[PDB]
Amino acid sequence: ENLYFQSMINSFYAFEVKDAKGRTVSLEKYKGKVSLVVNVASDCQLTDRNYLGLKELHKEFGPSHFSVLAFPCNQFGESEPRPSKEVESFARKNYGVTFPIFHKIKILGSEGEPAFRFLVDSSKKEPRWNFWKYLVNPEGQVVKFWRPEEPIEVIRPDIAALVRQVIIKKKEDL
Repeated sequence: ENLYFQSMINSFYAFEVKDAKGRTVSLEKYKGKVSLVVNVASDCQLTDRNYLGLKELHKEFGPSHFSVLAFPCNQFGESEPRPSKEVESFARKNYGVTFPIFHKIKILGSEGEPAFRFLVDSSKKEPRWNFWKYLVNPEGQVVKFWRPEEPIEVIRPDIAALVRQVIIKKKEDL
């Protein structure tokens, strides 16, 4: 390598992504928050349990110190066939979630969304289905991942522990 060019991209929150309406949004707005980043889908065996679980986590720990950041993707069993604006309304209509549902992305292949590839390259784990989960710390570093089969009961303790530290730091540091 060259030392000069090592570690050029260090934070998930450095990226721009499209929102569900197609507008460019910077993830810098989530800087200082804990984020659970998840690839989602509407037409999947796992859809219901995941939207319900993610809603519960966001309600408990969000929105000041924590967010769920949801990225729809159609690459896993073609489980997100509808347009991005419909996916967002699906989630809001059926679950009443208030966490962000971004534009549909690609994750696998040459055209993989750079922000999500950051998660993959950091964790060394590429999703193999809908609803893989990545924990991003206040500094934008990926510190943990979960496979879709892991229940909320084994995700919540890491979120609680990280959110606790954020709350203390916001209080104590200027």
